[PDB]
Amino acid sequence: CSNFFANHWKGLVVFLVPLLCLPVMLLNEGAEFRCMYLLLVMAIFWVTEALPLYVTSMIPIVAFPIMGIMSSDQTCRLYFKDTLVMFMGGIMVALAVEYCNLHKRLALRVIQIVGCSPRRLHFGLIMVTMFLSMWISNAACTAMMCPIIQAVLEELQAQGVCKINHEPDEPPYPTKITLCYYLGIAYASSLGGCGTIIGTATNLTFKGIYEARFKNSTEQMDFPTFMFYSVPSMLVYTLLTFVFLQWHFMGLWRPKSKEAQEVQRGREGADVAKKVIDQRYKDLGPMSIHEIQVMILFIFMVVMYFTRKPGIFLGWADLLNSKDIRNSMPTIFVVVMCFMLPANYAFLRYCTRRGGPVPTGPTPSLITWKFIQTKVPWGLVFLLGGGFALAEGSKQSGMAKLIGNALIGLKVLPNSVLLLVVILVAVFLTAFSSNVAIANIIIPVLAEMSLAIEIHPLYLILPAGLACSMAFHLPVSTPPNALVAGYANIRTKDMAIAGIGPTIITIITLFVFCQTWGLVVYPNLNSFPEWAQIYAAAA
Amino acid sequence: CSNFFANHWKGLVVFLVPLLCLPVMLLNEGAEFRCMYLLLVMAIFWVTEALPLYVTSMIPIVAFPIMGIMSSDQTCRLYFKDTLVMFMGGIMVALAVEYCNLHKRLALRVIQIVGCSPRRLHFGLIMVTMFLSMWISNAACTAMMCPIIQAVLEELQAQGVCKINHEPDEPPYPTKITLCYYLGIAYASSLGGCGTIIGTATNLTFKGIYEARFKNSTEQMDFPTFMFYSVPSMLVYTLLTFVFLQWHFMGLWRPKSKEAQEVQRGREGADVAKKVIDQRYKDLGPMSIHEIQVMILFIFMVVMYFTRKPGIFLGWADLLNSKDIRNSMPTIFVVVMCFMLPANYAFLRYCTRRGGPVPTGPTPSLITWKFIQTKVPWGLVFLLGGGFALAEGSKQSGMAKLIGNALIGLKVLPNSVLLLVVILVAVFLTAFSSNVAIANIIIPVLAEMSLAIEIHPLYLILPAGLACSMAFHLPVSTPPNALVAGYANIRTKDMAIAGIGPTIITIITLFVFCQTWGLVVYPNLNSFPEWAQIYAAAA
Ligand SMILES: CCCCCCCCCCCCCCCCCCCC(=O)O[C@H](COC(=O)CCCCCCCCCCCCCC)COP(=O)(O)OCCN
Ligand SMILES: CCCCCCCCCCCCCCCCCCCC(=O)O[C@H](COC(=O)CCCCCCCCCCCCCC)COP(=O)(O)OCCN
Ligand SMILES: O=S(=O)(O)c1cc(N=C=S)ccc1/C=C/c1ccc(N=C=S)cc1S(=O)(=O)O
Ligand SMILES: O=S(=O)(O)c1cc(N=C=S)ccc1/C=C/c1ccc(N=C=S)cc1S(=O)(=O)O
Repeated sequence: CSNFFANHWKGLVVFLVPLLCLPVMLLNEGAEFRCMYLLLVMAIFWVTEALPLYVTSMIPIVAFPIMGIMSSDQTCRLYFKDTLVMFMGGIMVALAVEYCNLHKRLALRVIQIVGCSPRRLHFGLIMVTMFLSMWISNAACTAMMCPIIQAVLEELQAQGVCKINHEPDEPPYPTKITLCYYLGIAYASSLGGCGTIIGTATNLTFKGIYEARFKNSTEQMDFPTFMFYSVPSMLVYTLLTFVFLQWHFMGLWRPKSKEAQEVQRGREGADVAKKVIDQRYKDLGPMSIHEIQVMILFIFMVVMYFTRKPGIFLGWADLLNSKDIRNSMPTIFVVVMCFMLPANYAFLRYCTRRGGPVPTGPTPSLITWKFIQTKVPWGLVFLLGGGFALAEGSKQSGMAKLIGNALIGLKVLPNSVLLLVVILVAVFLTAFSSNVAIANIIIPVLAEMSLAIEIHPLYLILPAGLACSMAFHLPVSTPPNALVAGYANIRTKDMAIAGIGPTIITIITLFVFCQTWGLVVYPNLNSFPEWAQIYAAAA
Repeated sequence: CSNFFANHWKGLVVFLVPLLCLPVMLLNEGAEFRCMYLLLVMAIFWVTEALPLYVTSMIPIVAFPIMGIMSSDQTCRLYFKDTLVMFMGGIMVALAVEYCNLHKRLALRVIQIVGCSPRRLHFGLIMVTMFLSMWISNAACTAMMCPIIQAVLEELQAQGVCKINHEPDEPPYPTKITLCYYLGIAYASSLGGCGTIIGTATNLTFKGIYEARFKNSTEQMDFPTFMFYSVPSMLVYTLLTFVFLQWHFMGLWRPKSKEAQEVQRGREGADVAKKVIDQRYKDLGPMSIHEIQVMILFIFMVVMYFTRKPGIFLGWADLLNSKDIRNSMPTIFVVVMCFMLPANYAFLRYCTRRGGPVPTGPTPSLITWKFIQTKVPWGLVFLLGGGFALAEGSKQSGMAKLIGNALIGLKVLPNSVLLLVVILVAVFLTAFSSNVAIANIIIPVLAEMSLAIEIHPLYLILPAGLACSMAFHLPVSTPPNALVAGYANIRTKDMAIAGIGPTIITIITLFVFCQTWGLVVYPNLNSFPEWAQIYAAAA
């Protein structure tokens, strides 16, 4: 009976896939193919959610020492790197913000400014998120923006506009509005990261690779030039992504279905919403010292993030250069300071003697550990560590060299087809792995290939370098996806279906604006310059 | 203003202590003094519990990179080492045991065997824990035995004998009987570790140091001789520790409230308790496939623990020698296998068609991630990683060499006084640091100093090597204490007060049995052998 398959397919996958993928290991002798087998099995498990994602991420610890790739002590330390500490600290600080009810104040202020229309609110949030992510790391922006979205959704539910969760082990399912807002936040962060060389680590990585490999080159990837080259495309496909998201979930062009909610909100928003929102804001009262301290700490953390080695002026990392200090220091500093500081300052009435009442007990701090344990999604440690460890193991085993030597066979294709195929390959590879690792794998091969067939290296390097960052399908592809999926339970199926669109939008936009607008910034992109001839003759 | 001190002393300590400890860095020059300042501040925070322990353990991440001792990336990677993964996996497997109600079955079986008297049950549990900890790592035994103690306490409460917790945001306070049981488990593991070379890593460490430093030695610390030397003392002070614990938490020799509570137990539970217990056991059905599978996995895990490179026979770690498997493999393997396997095995009715309704749904696994997230104390990650990070920082900064040089000046004292002072110093230094670390910092100095004066090296090395493992005062001293404090909410003051007994008992017992019984096992211990003279002359 097919009912058997309908009920117990997950166990069938778990039991059958390794045996079916065994020939990959058995037919080939090198150590590379064992790592390839492991990667294939994990990918198949990730796509179908046969096992919980966190459990699947634990496999490398068992697998690598047996395969002979890395020692057990070396594997376990690849998890819990510096960047992972930064992510977890960001989550903790966001929880601290949520604890003092600051997010409700910000959400009410925003709704009061914009006008209480779900469409306009969505547009404003997307634009603000993109602009912020243009300057800071993506995960920080996503973790910052999650509670604000939560508060806005709660307000809309309170007005009776929409329901956050589907009506009834398994956590509650999210409604289409929730998916729209959260996926919008994540995609906006990922898209806005590409605007500036400070936006994400991938830009710095491939810029450094290009500068090191090619010197004595006329073209420069200077800070203003890169922004001049990248911003217009960013704007165009950000707007197109917003429109697609509105069409998919809110029925923008179709008044047959789902239009009822937005029109119903629009009709009553003119008077009732305006009369109610301001009163609710008044009911909060003046901002208290608790929130002032939390806000000051958050602003300090962001400023410290921005001013560490910005590249356009001296940074505080240049001072204190005895040992390499990275971004985890300010975050943990803030987390500790949250516990150290008090929340009232009402006890000074003893020394001042001006005040009558006394606390009659210890003054609570800014946050409590019981709150942090209950809310933090501790499973993310294994997922992100699995990504890092898998990348490092792929480096050491020798599979990255295998892929690089595999790609060299694309010299036959004409130029435009070659560019399109390169973009597609970059997207497909980055779907399953860290962006930085994919860039390291791909760029040098492209440089050598370009020198082989007499093409200006930038013409191929820049589109691929940008394309490495376009990942929208799976929670493992990029940290913002994982954070959003953890915060509000989002299943993989819905997110892949939703992401099927921005992939096409970004590919087409990147192709067209490259081939057309890149000439304006770099006039000699089509021609093959002299210094390239010198390098080719040398090689 | 006395009430002000009574209420707000914690924050007063937090504010004042760093300023008062600043002269340590200010007056002295080297980096080791900065490391010493950090260690002193963290110790004072640990003792008074001004901050949560988990928060205090985070300070090294901020402190070390600023002081220039270590880079930021290395410090974070020192956390979450291999051994920490082993501990966390052990906790997860214990939770898996708790999920399927196996612990109740084991507890009822034990109560049937022993006889349902709190005193006799406590004695039996202590002896069993000691015997197991002879052969396995201590943390494994503690994580093994926590749920069993929980189940036994629940049964006794259901009989109306005692109450686990005091009558009510903070977690509940445990009563005296709970403290007695849990502290007994932890102390029993620590004490029983010293019996055998395999028992703990400290024994292996100092045995290896002695063998490497002094070849050509007549006396041998092989497997049987060490056991012959160590077992009798271990039995004596285990028994004395049990007697002290009974005296302190129950009225063993005092007419008190606790004395009445225990003494009344025998009257009502002469035979009614036996009848009720047998009825309750018969109420439970026969073992299901769930419990059988969990038990098989647990036994497999323990066997893999034992058979990895023992001295007496060949181990599986010697095979697969390409990389160090290093014992994390079995634990994570078991954890993953728990999620992979099913629970009912009733779906085979499709193929066999023997009879019975089809499940009409997915079959649940052995455990669920929601259960794991709720129960595991996740702060233990930071609390245990702090020890490794702090130890490595101490090695690199240069503190350890400073302490070793400071220890030389003791050579002026006579022999027995020297032995006593050595034992005291070893205990004091192991209460704020990892046991293995203190051994590496103290043993070579003792070897050289014993060569300098005319003393047999074993006479000093062996008692100190045993003494390094006696830590009973703080949750940070040794992993069993941390696990017990996490599982049942135990404040530091109670543990610190209770730890006075075992410290004195062990110190006196080692002193006396060394000086008396050691000569029987190793004759000519007092005299200076020939090879010692050769080694001393060649210096
Ligand atoms: C020494 C190493 C190997 C140890 C192996 C131990 C286990 C041995 C076999 C135990 C019995 C398995 C019986 C399988 C019968 C065929 C499949 C029947 C249908 C089926 O898959 O039903 C699911 C059970 O599957 C399952 O139970 C699938 C998992 C089976 C065990 C895991 C095997 C992994 C092998 C990995 C290594 C391969 C070789 C590498 C060199 C329940 O389906 P459901 O949807 O109702 O429930 C999903 C879970 N909740
Ligand atoms: C960050 C944004 C700040 C914005 C401005 C906010 C206002 C000023 C904030 C700083 C104020 C510092 C001085 C506060 C008054 C201290 C009065 C005596 C101590 C006292 O009241 O003790 C507790 C408060 O402690 C405390 O309040 C001490 C908290 C820790 C202070 C810093 C400690 C480290 C200083 C040295 C660092 C560098 C060392 C050298 C490298 C009482 O409260 P409680 O004990 O009942 O409850 C504590 C929570 N549970
Ligand atoms: O990829 S590596 O772990 O080798 C790495 C080496 C670096 N060497 C230097 S300097 C600097 C960064 C770095 C990794 C960073 C990321 C790796 C994967 C990410 N997403 C996924 S999956 C996101 C980041 S991010 O924090 O940079 O955005
Ligand atoms: O302490 S060290 O990080 O130097 C260390 C070096 C090793 N080099 C090698 S091979 C092997 C193990 C090892 C650490 C072991 C422990 C360190 C601290 C502990 N408690 C505290 S605080 C308990 C243990 S345990 O593993 O004995 O349980």
